[PDB]
Amino acid sequence: QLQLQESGPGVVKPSETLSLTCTISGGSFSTYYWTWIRQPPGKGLEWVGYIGNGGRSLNYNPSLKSRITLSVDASKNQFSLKVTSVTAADTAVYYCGRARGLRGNWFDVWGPGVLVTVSSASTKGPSVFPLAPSESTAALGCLVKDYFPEPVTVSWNSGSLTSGVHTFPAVLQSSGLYSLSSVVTVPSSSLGTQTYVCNVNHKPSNTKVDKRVEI
Amino acid sequence: QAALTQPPSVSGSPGQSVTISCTGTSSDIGGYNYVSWYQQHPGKAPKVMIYEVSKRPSGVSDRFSGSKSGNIASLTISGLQAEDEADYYCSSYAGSNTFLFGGGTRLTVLGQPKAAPSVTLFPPSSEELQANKATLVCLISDFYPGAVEVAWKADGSAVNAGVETTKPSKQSNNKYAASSYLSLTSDQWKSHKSYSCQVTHEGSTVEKTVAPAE
Amino acid sequence: VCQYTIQSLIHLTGEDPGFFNVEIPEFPFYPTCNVCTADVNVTINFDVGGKKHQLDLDFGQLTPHTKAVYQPRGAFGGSENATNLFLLELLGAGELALTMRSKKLPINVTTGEEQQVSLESVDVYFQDVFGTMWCHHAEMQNPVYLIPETVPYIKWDNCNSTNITAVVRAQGLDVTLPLSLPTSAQDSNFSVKTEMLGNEIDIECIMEDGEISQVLPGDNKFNITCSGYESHVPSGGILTSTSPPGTGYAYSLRLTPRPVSRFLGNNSILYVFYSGNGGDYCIQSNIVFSDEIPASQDMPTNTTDITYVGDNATYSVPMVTSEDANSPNVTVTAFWAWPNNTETDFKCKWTLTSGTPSGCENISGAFASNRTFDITVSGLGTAPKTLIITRTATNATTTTHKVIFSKA
Ligand SMILES: *[C@@H]1O[C@H](CO[C@@H]2O[C@@H](C)[C@@H](O)[C@@H](O)[C@@H]2O)[C@@H](O)[C@H](O)[C@H]1NC(C)=O
Ligand SMILES: *[C@@H]1O[C@H](CO)[C@@H](O)[C@H](O)[C@H]1NC(C)=O
Ligand SMILES: *[C@@H]1O[C@H](CO)[C@@H](O)[C@H](O)[C@H]1NC(C)=O
Ligand SMILES: *[C@@H]1O[C@H](CO)[C@@H](O)[C@H](O)[C@H]1NC(C)=O
Ligand SMILES: *[C@@H]1O[C@H](CO)[C@@H](O)[C@H](O)[C@H]1NC(C)=O
Ligand SMILES: *[C@@H]1O[C@H](CO)[C@@H](O)[C@H](O)[C@H]1NC(C)=O
Ligand SMILES: *[C@@H]1O[C@H](CO)[C@@H](O)[C@H](O)[C@H]1NC(C)=O
Ligand SMILES: *[C@@H]1O[C@H](CO)[C@@H](O)[C@H](O)[C@H]1NC(C)=O
Ligand SMILES: *[C@@H]1O[C@H](CO)[C@@H](O)[C@H](O)[C@H]1NC(C)=O
Ligand SMILES: *[C@@H]1O[C@H](CO)[C@@H](O)[C@H](O)[C@H]1NC(C)=O
Repeated sequence: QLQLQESGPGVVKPSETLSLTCTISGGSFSTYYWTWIRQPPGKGLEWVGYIGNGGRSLNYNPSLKSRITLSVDASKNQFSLKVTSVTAADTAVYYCGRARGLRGNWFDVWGPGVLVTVSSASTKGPSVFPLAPSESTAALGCLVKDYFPEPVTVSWNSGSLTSGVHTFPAVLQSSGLYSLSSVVTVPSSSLGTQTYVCNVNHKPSNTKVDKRVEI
Repeated sequence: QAALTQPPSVSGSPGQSVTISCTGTSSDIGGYNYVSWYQQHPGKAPKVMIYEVSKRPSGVSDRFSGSKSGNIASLTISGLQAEDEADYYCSSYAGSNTFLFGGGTRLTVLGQPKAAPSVTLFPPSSEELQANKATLVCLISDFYPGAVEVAWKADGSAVNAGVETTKPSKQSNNKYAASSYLSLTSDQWKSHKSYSCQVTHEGSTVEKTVAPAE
Repeated sequence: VCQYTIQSLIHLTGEDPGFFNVEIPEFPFYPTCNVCTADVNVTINFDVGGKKHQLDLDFGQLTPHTKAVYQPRGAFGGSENATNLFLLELLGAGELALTMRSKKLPINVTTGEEQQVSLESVDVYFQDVFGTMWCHHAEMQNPVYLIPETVPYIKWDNCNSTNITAVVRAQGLDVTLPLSLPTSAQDSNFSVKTEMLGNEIDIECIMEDGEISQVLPGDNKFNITCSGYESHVPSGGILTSTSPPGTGYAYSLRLTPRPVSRFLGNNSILYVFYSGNGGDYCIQSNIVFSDEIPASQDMPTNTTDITYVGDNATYSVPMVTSEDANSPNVTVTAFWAWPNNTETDFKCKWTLTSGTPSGCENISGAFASNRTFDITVSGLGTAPKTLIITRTATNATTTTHKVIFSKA
């Protein structure tokens, strides 16, 4: 099945150029249109543009036309979006999608979306601490502390531990930094035998850390 | 964001039919047959329910139907289920290979049961205490009325300084989650006998306590 | 004053490409008749901000044996030079189509308001040589507002040219394009999209299924969906793979997009964009519109032989497939093959409650119980003669019989 994956920088300085690419797997560009959609946090959707007819059709949102460039690199199964002269008005989750049907009116497959933050403030990578806790089930967790650029992803046991995992939305401190926590509920018997490791990813600061959470 | 016009919110009871309007012009909605409707659950990408005014992709139930009359498009959801709680967006072609989106409509399903929060309190980790810091983490989950009050205590007495609490956020099961953090120095942590996180919800309280003792 | 009326629904797919099209398939075009004509008048019912406005066009007399494309001879309530926006074309096999350019308003309206007008329905009036008045009411199931202008000039930059010219006959395009792909048929996912550009018209066609996915040896037929008002004959495509070196893999791509209007103009452009996944390729070709008459405008017939003795012969006309007993109106007509005088040769017409008209010679007709119609002819000579009998009912399908009477 077609799968799409956006990839960007995380944080873009004001008045610089925002550069994003979407990677295609399980399918080809073929005769479809390929589109970008964005959504500011807590706001509605906005159409950015799409590219079709083998790159012969470049159609952009008329309110963003002069700042937008779409391109396709078929040899890498990627297409890209560039946004110049950026401001905080361009802070948003960006989605790439397949647009099918007449005129590409039907956006049938979407990527998961990538958050891009426009800020002149210095980025800050987090410190990660384990949250160790008779009871039938027990809770373990990881604390992701004092990072400025918002998007932080936590997975457990390399992403194989899915059920019982809840990653909480981050708190915004008065300093302007974020902290969040991710916890997993496991049966207490499994705690003695199985080790639990949280994987923390903060793309803005290129941070990848694994923490063992041991009783 | 230049947009089409939708009501900010609609509501319905399970088993009822709910209709969401989307008003455009003769240049977008009344000028073409390219109206789409999207469903968006919290933290997820939008999902197409309807395209080309009334056509349903494979896999989406026939409880979802779309129609158009003049410059007004409508999405109707019959047999409403708690799973249908989400934001709904219309979109339409606007000529010259351009598209406009509606402002979005938040759908609420009424009559959902009250749910008490689940509270977990974590003490500072050994690693952080070695950095001379101590933050207590209070995690609150699975409360349906999406409002909560958090109060911290130290040795039974109220604590105000160093408390940071999030607004509630909607979960996948339509319940809500929140967290509260009490940031202390390692010296403050070791100079008290206990700390507590008390969570109030719909007139009820749930309290959790940690102690520096082993 | 309609003896028989037929209802139909017009569906718009996607967007109006610059012309409106409606098909009328049920009017009688009698076979073996050089002198058979029809009087045709058409009313277009427009909605203008909730207020209704009629437009009447007169198309004169159809002469199918000599003319297949008709411009209206007169218009009432029309904007000036509006008659120019309409065409009536015969499609063959008893069918015809009505076309309207949709990027210019055919009715004068206030500039300030009424700017957006929508077509609500089309009424078509058809009177044959027997004097029967046929009516067709076609209602717009999903209308859009008519938007004048909006016609940017479009050209695609990198498309390999083909000396192949696509010819359109009776609104239908038919072209075969040889092509080469690096992918074998077994390991290929094939997709194609087309675009037709000319004058004020821009048509797009796609595969609603996206791609053929695995291609098979031999013929691979697939549907294509084009923007605009859809014909009852679906548009199609066929990808043909050769049977199993360093050479590429050869294919033939045949495309038959069905509603293509000569309003596009001679030497409009067909763009074909296709892809074979194991890249992208674009081919462009010119399109021309045949002016030839179909020469097969006759409606479908049922030919049967009747052997007689003496100078009297009988034939029983069965009920129409859709017709049932107690049908409110049944009409049966008859005339000898290749008539030459419209004033006398078309006098034999029977309704349920009319009897044999005084002007019908050597033929008698009567409805038996179960609604079978019995014809008797009493003047037959020795040479064979062919009788054309047409039967219709209110909600049923008109059916024509060719009956050959032969002496034993
Ligand atoms: C058709 O109508 C004729 C009179 O009006 C003409 O046709 C209408 C529809 C308008 O186009 C108007 O401008 C034309 O002048 C009649 O003379 C003719 O007999 C009618 N034919 C029938 C019986 O349908
Ligand atoms: C029968 O034909 C007449 C015209 O001769 C028409 O007015 C009438 O509506 C027809 N009957 C029905 C039930 O359609
Ligand atoms: C204006 O509209 C009326 C509608 O009845 C029409 O008869 C008349 O010819 C029109 N005039 C012009 C110049 O279009
Ligand atoms: C109609 O055609 C005639 C041709 O002589 C032209 O003079 C006139 O200006 C045209 N009017 C419109 C409304 O196009
Ligand atoms: C065309 O559409 C029909 C009905 O959806 C389908 O059965 C057929 O496979 C399609 N293509 C061909 C080969 O006719
Ligand atoms: C033209 O034909 C060549 C044949 O190798 C092909 O590689 C190229 O993609 C084609 N280009 C277009 C626009 O069809
Ligand atoms: C193109 O040539 C002339 C000019 O329109 C026309 O008679 C003909 O029918 C058109 N197409 C062809 C070659 O059939
Ligand atoms: C053709 O006419 C004959 C003679 O009435 C009849 O028996 C037969 O059913 C008819 N067939 C069709 C297909 O109309
Ligand atoms: C039609 O032709 C016949 C001979 O084929 C002739 O006798 C007759 O006069 C013609 N019809 C009329 C009434 O002119
Ligand atoms: C209907 O009546 C006709 C005339 O008598 C007869 O030839 C025919 O067999 C009958 N058919 C039925 C089905 O009754």
